[PDB]
Amino acid sequence: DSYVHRHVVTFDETNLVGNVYFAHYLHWQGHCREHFLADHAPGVMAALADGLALVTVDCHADFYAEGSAFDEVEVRMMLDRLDGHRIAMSFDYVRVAPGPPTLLAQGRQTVACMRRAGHGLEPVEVPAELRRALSRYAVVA
Amino acid sequence: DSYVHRHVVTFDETNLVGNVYFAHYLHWQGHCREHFLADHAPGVMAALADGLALVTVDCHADFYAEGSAFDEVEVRMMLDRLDGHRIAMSFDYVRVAPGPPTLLAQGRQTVACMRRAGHGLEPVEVPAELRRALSRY
Amino acid sequence: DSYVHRHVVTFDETNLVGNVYFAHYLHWQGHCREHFLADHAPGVMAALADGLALVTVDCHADFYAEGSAFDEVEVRMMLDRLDGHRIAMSFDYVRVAPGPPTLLAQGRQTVACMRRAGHGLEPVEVPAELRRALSR
Amino acid sequence: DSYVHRHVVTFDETNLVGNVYFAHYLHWQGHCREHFLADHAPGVMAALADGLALVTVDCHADFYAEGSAFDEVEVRMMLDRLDGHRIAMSFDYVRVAPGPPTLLAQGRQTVACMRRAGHGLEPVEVPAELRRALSRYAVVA
Repeated sequence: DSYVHRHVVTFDETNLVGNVYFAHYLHWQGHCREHFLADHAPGVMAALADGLALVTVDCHADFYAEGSAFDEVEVRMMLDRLDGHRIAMSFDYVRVAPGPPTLLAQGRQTVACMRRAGHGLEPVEVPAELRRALSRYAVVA
Repeated sequence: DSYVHRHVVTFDETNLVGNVYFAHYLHWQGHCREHFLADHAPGVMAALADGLALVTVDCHADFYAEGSAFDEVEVRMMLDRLDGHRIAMSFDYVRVAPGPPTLLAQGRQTVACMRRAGHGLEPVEVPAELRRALSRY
Repeated sequence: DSYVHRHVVTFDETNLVGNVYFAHYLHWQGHCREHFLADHAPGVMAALADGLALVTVDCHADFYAEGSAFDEVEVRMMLDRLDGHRIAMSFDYVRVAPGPPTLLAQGRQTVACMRRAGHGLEPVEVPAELRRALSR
Repeated sequence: DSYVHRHVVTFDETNLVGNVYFAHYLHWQGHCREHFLADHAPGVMAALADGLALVTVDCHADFYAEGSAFDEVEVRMMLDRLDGHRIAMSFDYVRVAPGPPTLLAQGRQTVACMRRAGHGLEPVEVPAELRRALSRYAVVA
C-alpha cells in the first residue's frame, strides 16, 4: 500500500518546452511527507513548532515521461527503511488524468529526526506516533 | 537615484508560452530589498534573526513587455515614502541585455517594521541604520 | 457568489519568520484562474495549446493576516469587469482551517486575451465560452 | 577545476527552521548548467529555441551543513561522464561567505540531448560546442 498525495500541475511549474521543470518533482516529495504528517501523525507536526526537526539527508529523482500543465499527478509514497533516528521513503509519480495512468517519475528521500542545542543539532529517535504511522506503509513480500 | 539589483532570467521562471511567469516579478522585488539590506543596512539584517520582522503590507506590478529566458534584468529600486514604521518602494524592471534597454514592467511594495510581542506583533519605528540608508535615496 | 480554489500551505511557501512569503499569494491567483478554466471553460484550455494566450496586464495584493504552514486557504475569485479583449478579477484569501475563518489578504488581476496573427501578439476578444463562464 | 556559479541565498529559499529548503538546491543545478551555456557554449543556448532540448534523466543531492539566508554559495560543477547522447555532472555547494568555506551539499545530474522531429523526441549526439566546453572540466588524475 502507498500514501497518495494528489497534485495538479500548474503553469508556473511548466518550462518553455511545455513539460514540468525537473526541480518541481522534489518540492512534491516535501508536500507528500508534509501531507502525510497532517493526516497520520498530527502530534509530530506539530512539535516541529516546539523543538523538533526532520532534516533532509539526501534526495533522488528519475524522470521517465513528460508531464504537462493540468495533469492530475499522484505522488505515491512508501517506507523503505526506519533505522533509529533516520527514515527512508520512496516515491512514484503517476499521471492519473488525462488519459492512461503513466509513470512520469520515481524518487527517494532520507530524513533525520533532530533537535536543537547549544552543543549543536543532536540526533533524536523517531517520535513514537510517526513510527506507528510509517509502519502501515512498509513493503512486505 | 536608484538601487540596482541584477537578475538573469532562468528556465524555471519561464512558462510554456516562452515568457517570464508574472508572479516571478514579485519575488524579484523581494530579492532587490534583501540585497539592499545586505549592502547598505547590514545591522538590520542581523536584527531580523532576533526580534525584528519586515512584514509586506501590499505589492503591485504592471506588465509592458515579455521577458525570456536569459535576459539580464535590472530591478531598479527607489524610495517613495518613509511613514513612521512603514517603507514604500517602487521598481523598474529593465532588460539591459540582449538587444536594446526595454521596460518589461514596473512595480511597488510596502513593508512595515514589526517587533514580535507576547504572542503577536507590534509596530516598531524604522531602525536608525535603515533610515540612514533610505536617506541616501 | 465566488469561484473557490482550495490551497494547503506547504513549508517551501514559509520563510524564517514563520509565515507565508508574500510572492506565493500571486502564484495562487494563477492557480485559481487556471483551475477555473479546467472546471468551467475546458475548450479555452485546449485553445491554449494552439494560438490563444491569456496575457497578464497588472496584478495587486494587500496583506492583512499571517498564514502558516498547513493552513487551508480559500482563494475566492469574483469578476470585476469584462471590457472588449480584457478581464478584471478580484480575489479573497480566507483561511478556513485551522480555527475561525480569517481574511489573510485581498487580490486583483487584469488579463488580456491574445492570439497571434502576424509577427506579433494581437488583441482577440474574450472567447464565447469564457465570456459565458465569467458571467456565472 | 570546476565551473563556478554564484548564488546568494534569498528569504523565499528559507523555511521556518531558518535554513535552506532542500528542493532549492536542485533549482541551483539548473541555474549552474544554464549559466554554463551562456558563458562557454552560446551556440547550444541559441539551438534550444529551435529544436534542441536537454531532458533531465535523473538528479541527486546530499546534504551535510545548513545554509542560511544571505550565505554566498558556490555551485561548483564537474563533468563526470560524456556517453553519446548523454551528460553526467556532479556539483559541490560551498558556502564562501560568511565564515570558513563550508561544504553544504553535493549533487549529481544526468541530461540527455533530444531534438523534436514532428512530435517525436529523438536522441541527438551531444553538440560539438557543448562537448568541447564541458571537456575542460573533466576529472584529471
